[PDB]
Amino acid sequence: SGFRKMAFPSGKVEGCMVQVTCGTTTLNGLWLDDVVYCPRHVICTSEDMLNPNYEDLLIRKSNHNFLVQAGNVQLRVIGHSMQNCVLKLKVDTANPKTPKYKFVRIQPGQTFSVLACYNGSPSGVYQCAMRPNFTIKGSFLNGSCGSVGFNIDYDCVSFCYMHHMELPTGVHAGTDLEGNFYGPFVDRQTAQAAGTDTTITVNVLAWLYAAVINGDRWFLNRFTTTLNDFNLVAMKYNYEPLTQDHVDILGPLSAQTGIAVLDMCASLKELLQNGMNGRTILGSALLEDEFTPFDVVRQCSGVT
Amino acid sequence: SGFRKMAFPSGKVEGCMVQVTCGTTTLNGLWLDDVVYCPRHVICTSEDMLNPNYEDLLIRKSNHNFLVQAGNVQLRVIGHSMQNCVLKLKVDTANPKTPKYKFVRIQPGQTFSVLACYNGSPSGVYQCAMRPNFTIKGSFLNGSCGSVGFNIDYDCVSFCYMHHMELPTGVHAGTDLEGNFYGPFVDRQTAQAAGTDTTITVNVLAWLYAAVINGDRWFLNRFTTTLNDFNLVAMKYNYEPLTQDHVDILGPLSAQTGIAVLDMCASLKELLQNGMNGRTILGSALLEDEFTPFDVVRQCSGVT
Ligand SMILES: *CC(=O)N1CCN(C(=O)c2ccc(C)cc2)CC1
Ligand SMILES: *CC(=O)N1CCN(C(=O)c2ccc(C)cc2)CC1
Repeated sequence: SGFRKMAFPSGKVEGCMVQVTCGTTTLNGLWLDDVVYCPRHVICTSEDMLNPNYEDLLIRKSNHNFLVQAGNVQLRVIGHSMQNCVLKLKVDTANPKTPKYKFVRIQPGQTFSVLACYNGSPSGVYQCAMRPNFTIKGSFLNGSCGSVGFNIDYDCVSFCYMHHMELPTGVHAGTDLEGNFYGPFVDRQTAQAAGTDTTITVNVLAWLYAAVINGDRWFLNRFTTTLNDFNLVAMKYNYEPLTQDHVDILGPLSAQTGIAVLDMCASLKELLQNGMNGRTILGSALLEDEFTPFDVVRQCSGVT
Repeated sequence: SGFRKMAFPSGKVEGCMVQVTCGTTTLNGLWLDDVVYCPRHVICTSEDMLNPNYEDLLIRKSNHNFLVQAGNVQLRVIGHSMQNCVLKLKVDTANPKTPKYKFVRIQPGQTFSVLACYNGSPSGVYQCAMRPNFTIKGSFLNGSCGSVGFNIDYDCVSFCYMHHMELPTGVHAGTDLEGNFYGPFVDRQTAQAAGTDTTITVNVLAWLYAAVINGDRWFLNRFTTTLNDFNLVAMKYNYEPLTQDHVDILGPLSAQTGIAVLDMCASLKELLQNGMNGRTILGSALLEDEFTPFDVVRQCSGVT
């Protein structure tokens, strides 16, 4: 019993983190096989960041200008290329600690663990969600860029995020491991405003299911609703619309608890309309939306 | 910028987790040097748990009855002893992945990371606090016992907790790594009620400082108070009394923000008296008390 914001064990990713220095900028790199992945803005002066031409900046850089350090041992860079907003540095040594891995581009609402790193060394791990506006709310200081987000399926690390940017609003933007930004963001120190940060409805429902499983039930009501009726209320409260796909994904939690998805929707509706009245659910006074249905099943079943 | 409930990177601890089986009970063990530490109730039948005499139960057990598996390789048990509520199994192989480590007994209010494990395999990591009533609010299923809590200071893992027990209220009880329970709890399936779960005042203040550092300031007021006046309000709201020791520990956060500790106390006082009025601080609608002053300095400075 008990339900916690739970990150993946980070060890597999800890074994991939390196320091990348180009001139005066030190960032984090991800070492998989004989390739080190890092944000391309490693090549920028602070001045460069205001309006960089990465292709032009990169011409002035050689293999030997990229200083790659894994623990306190230097890696020999034998190649470099730019793919979208990441650099791939080819090194002469396969990372011996390379886990089985994949690069995945996640959808808004999907959760992942971040291994926050500084100078190629892990400081902490926490759980995030890709917001519907393609920002994440992280904990990232200067030097944290190149820190990665990931999921694990038993033995296979799926890398989904690399940290590149803090917006003036102190929310975070980054790329998948092909160097494509989530959302409309660019690796330039220019005013970029985030869109509406809507609540991830399917994640709130999964977390209400988690609450019932863990004994928090005060919010279960006598009502049901329809997808259309629920969606009118969701719109009004800046909740993402719920689709039949979401209902299908919640099926297993519905089955385990015996609470029809649309009944839980009606409970969420009354909570939106009535508030919490000073009460808590799983130690929270607001509706949590950074647990996926899969996250709730995993934590409630004890997958390793 | 951004402030997250952050766990230590778990890799150093992942390398210490083993499976312990005695008869039909499988739990987790911690392998440090040539010793495996596990909850002594590994030797109990479900029947035994109602009123076990551990010394008497242990007489019926030999080295070869303790099945210790690290990954998919069996360890040879060459000795066993009971220390308080833990077993120490001597094995013929030093754990090659043994980190620098210490056993520490933490105080109420202190935070730590839990590596939740099942069958010696990591499922997740999350951040906890020893509650003032010596429970923790964890996420622990059957098979999770022997999972450990820890802090890291650069290279040295300080183990502070081993999981043993869920109370009928679905809160958690365990031991330090000498096998001494936190609080008055016993490893017996009997009614044990937790005391008052008071709010860790010094931790709420540290987190209000973290909020100011991260730009959340709406709650800063025009008022100050005294330790005595603040403490009258704390008592009324089931907050732990604040001592000069707590004020001293908050000194660095006071210095960085330029907000006198007693001014922040007056802000916390108005929040207690007035509530949040539907507003949030660092994405929370209640006052968070599972960040220590040290935790706030660490996360805000990016220690590795
Ligand atoms: C993403 C990241 O970690 N970066 C990029 C932004 N950044 C700076 O431009 C910067 C340069 C120098 C100093 C003192 C602070 C910030 C920090 C690194
Ligand atoms: C602490 C822990 O993980 N335990 C101890 C309590 N426990 C049981 O007694 C138990 C036995 C058998 C079954 C099916 C469930 C629970 C679980 C293990």
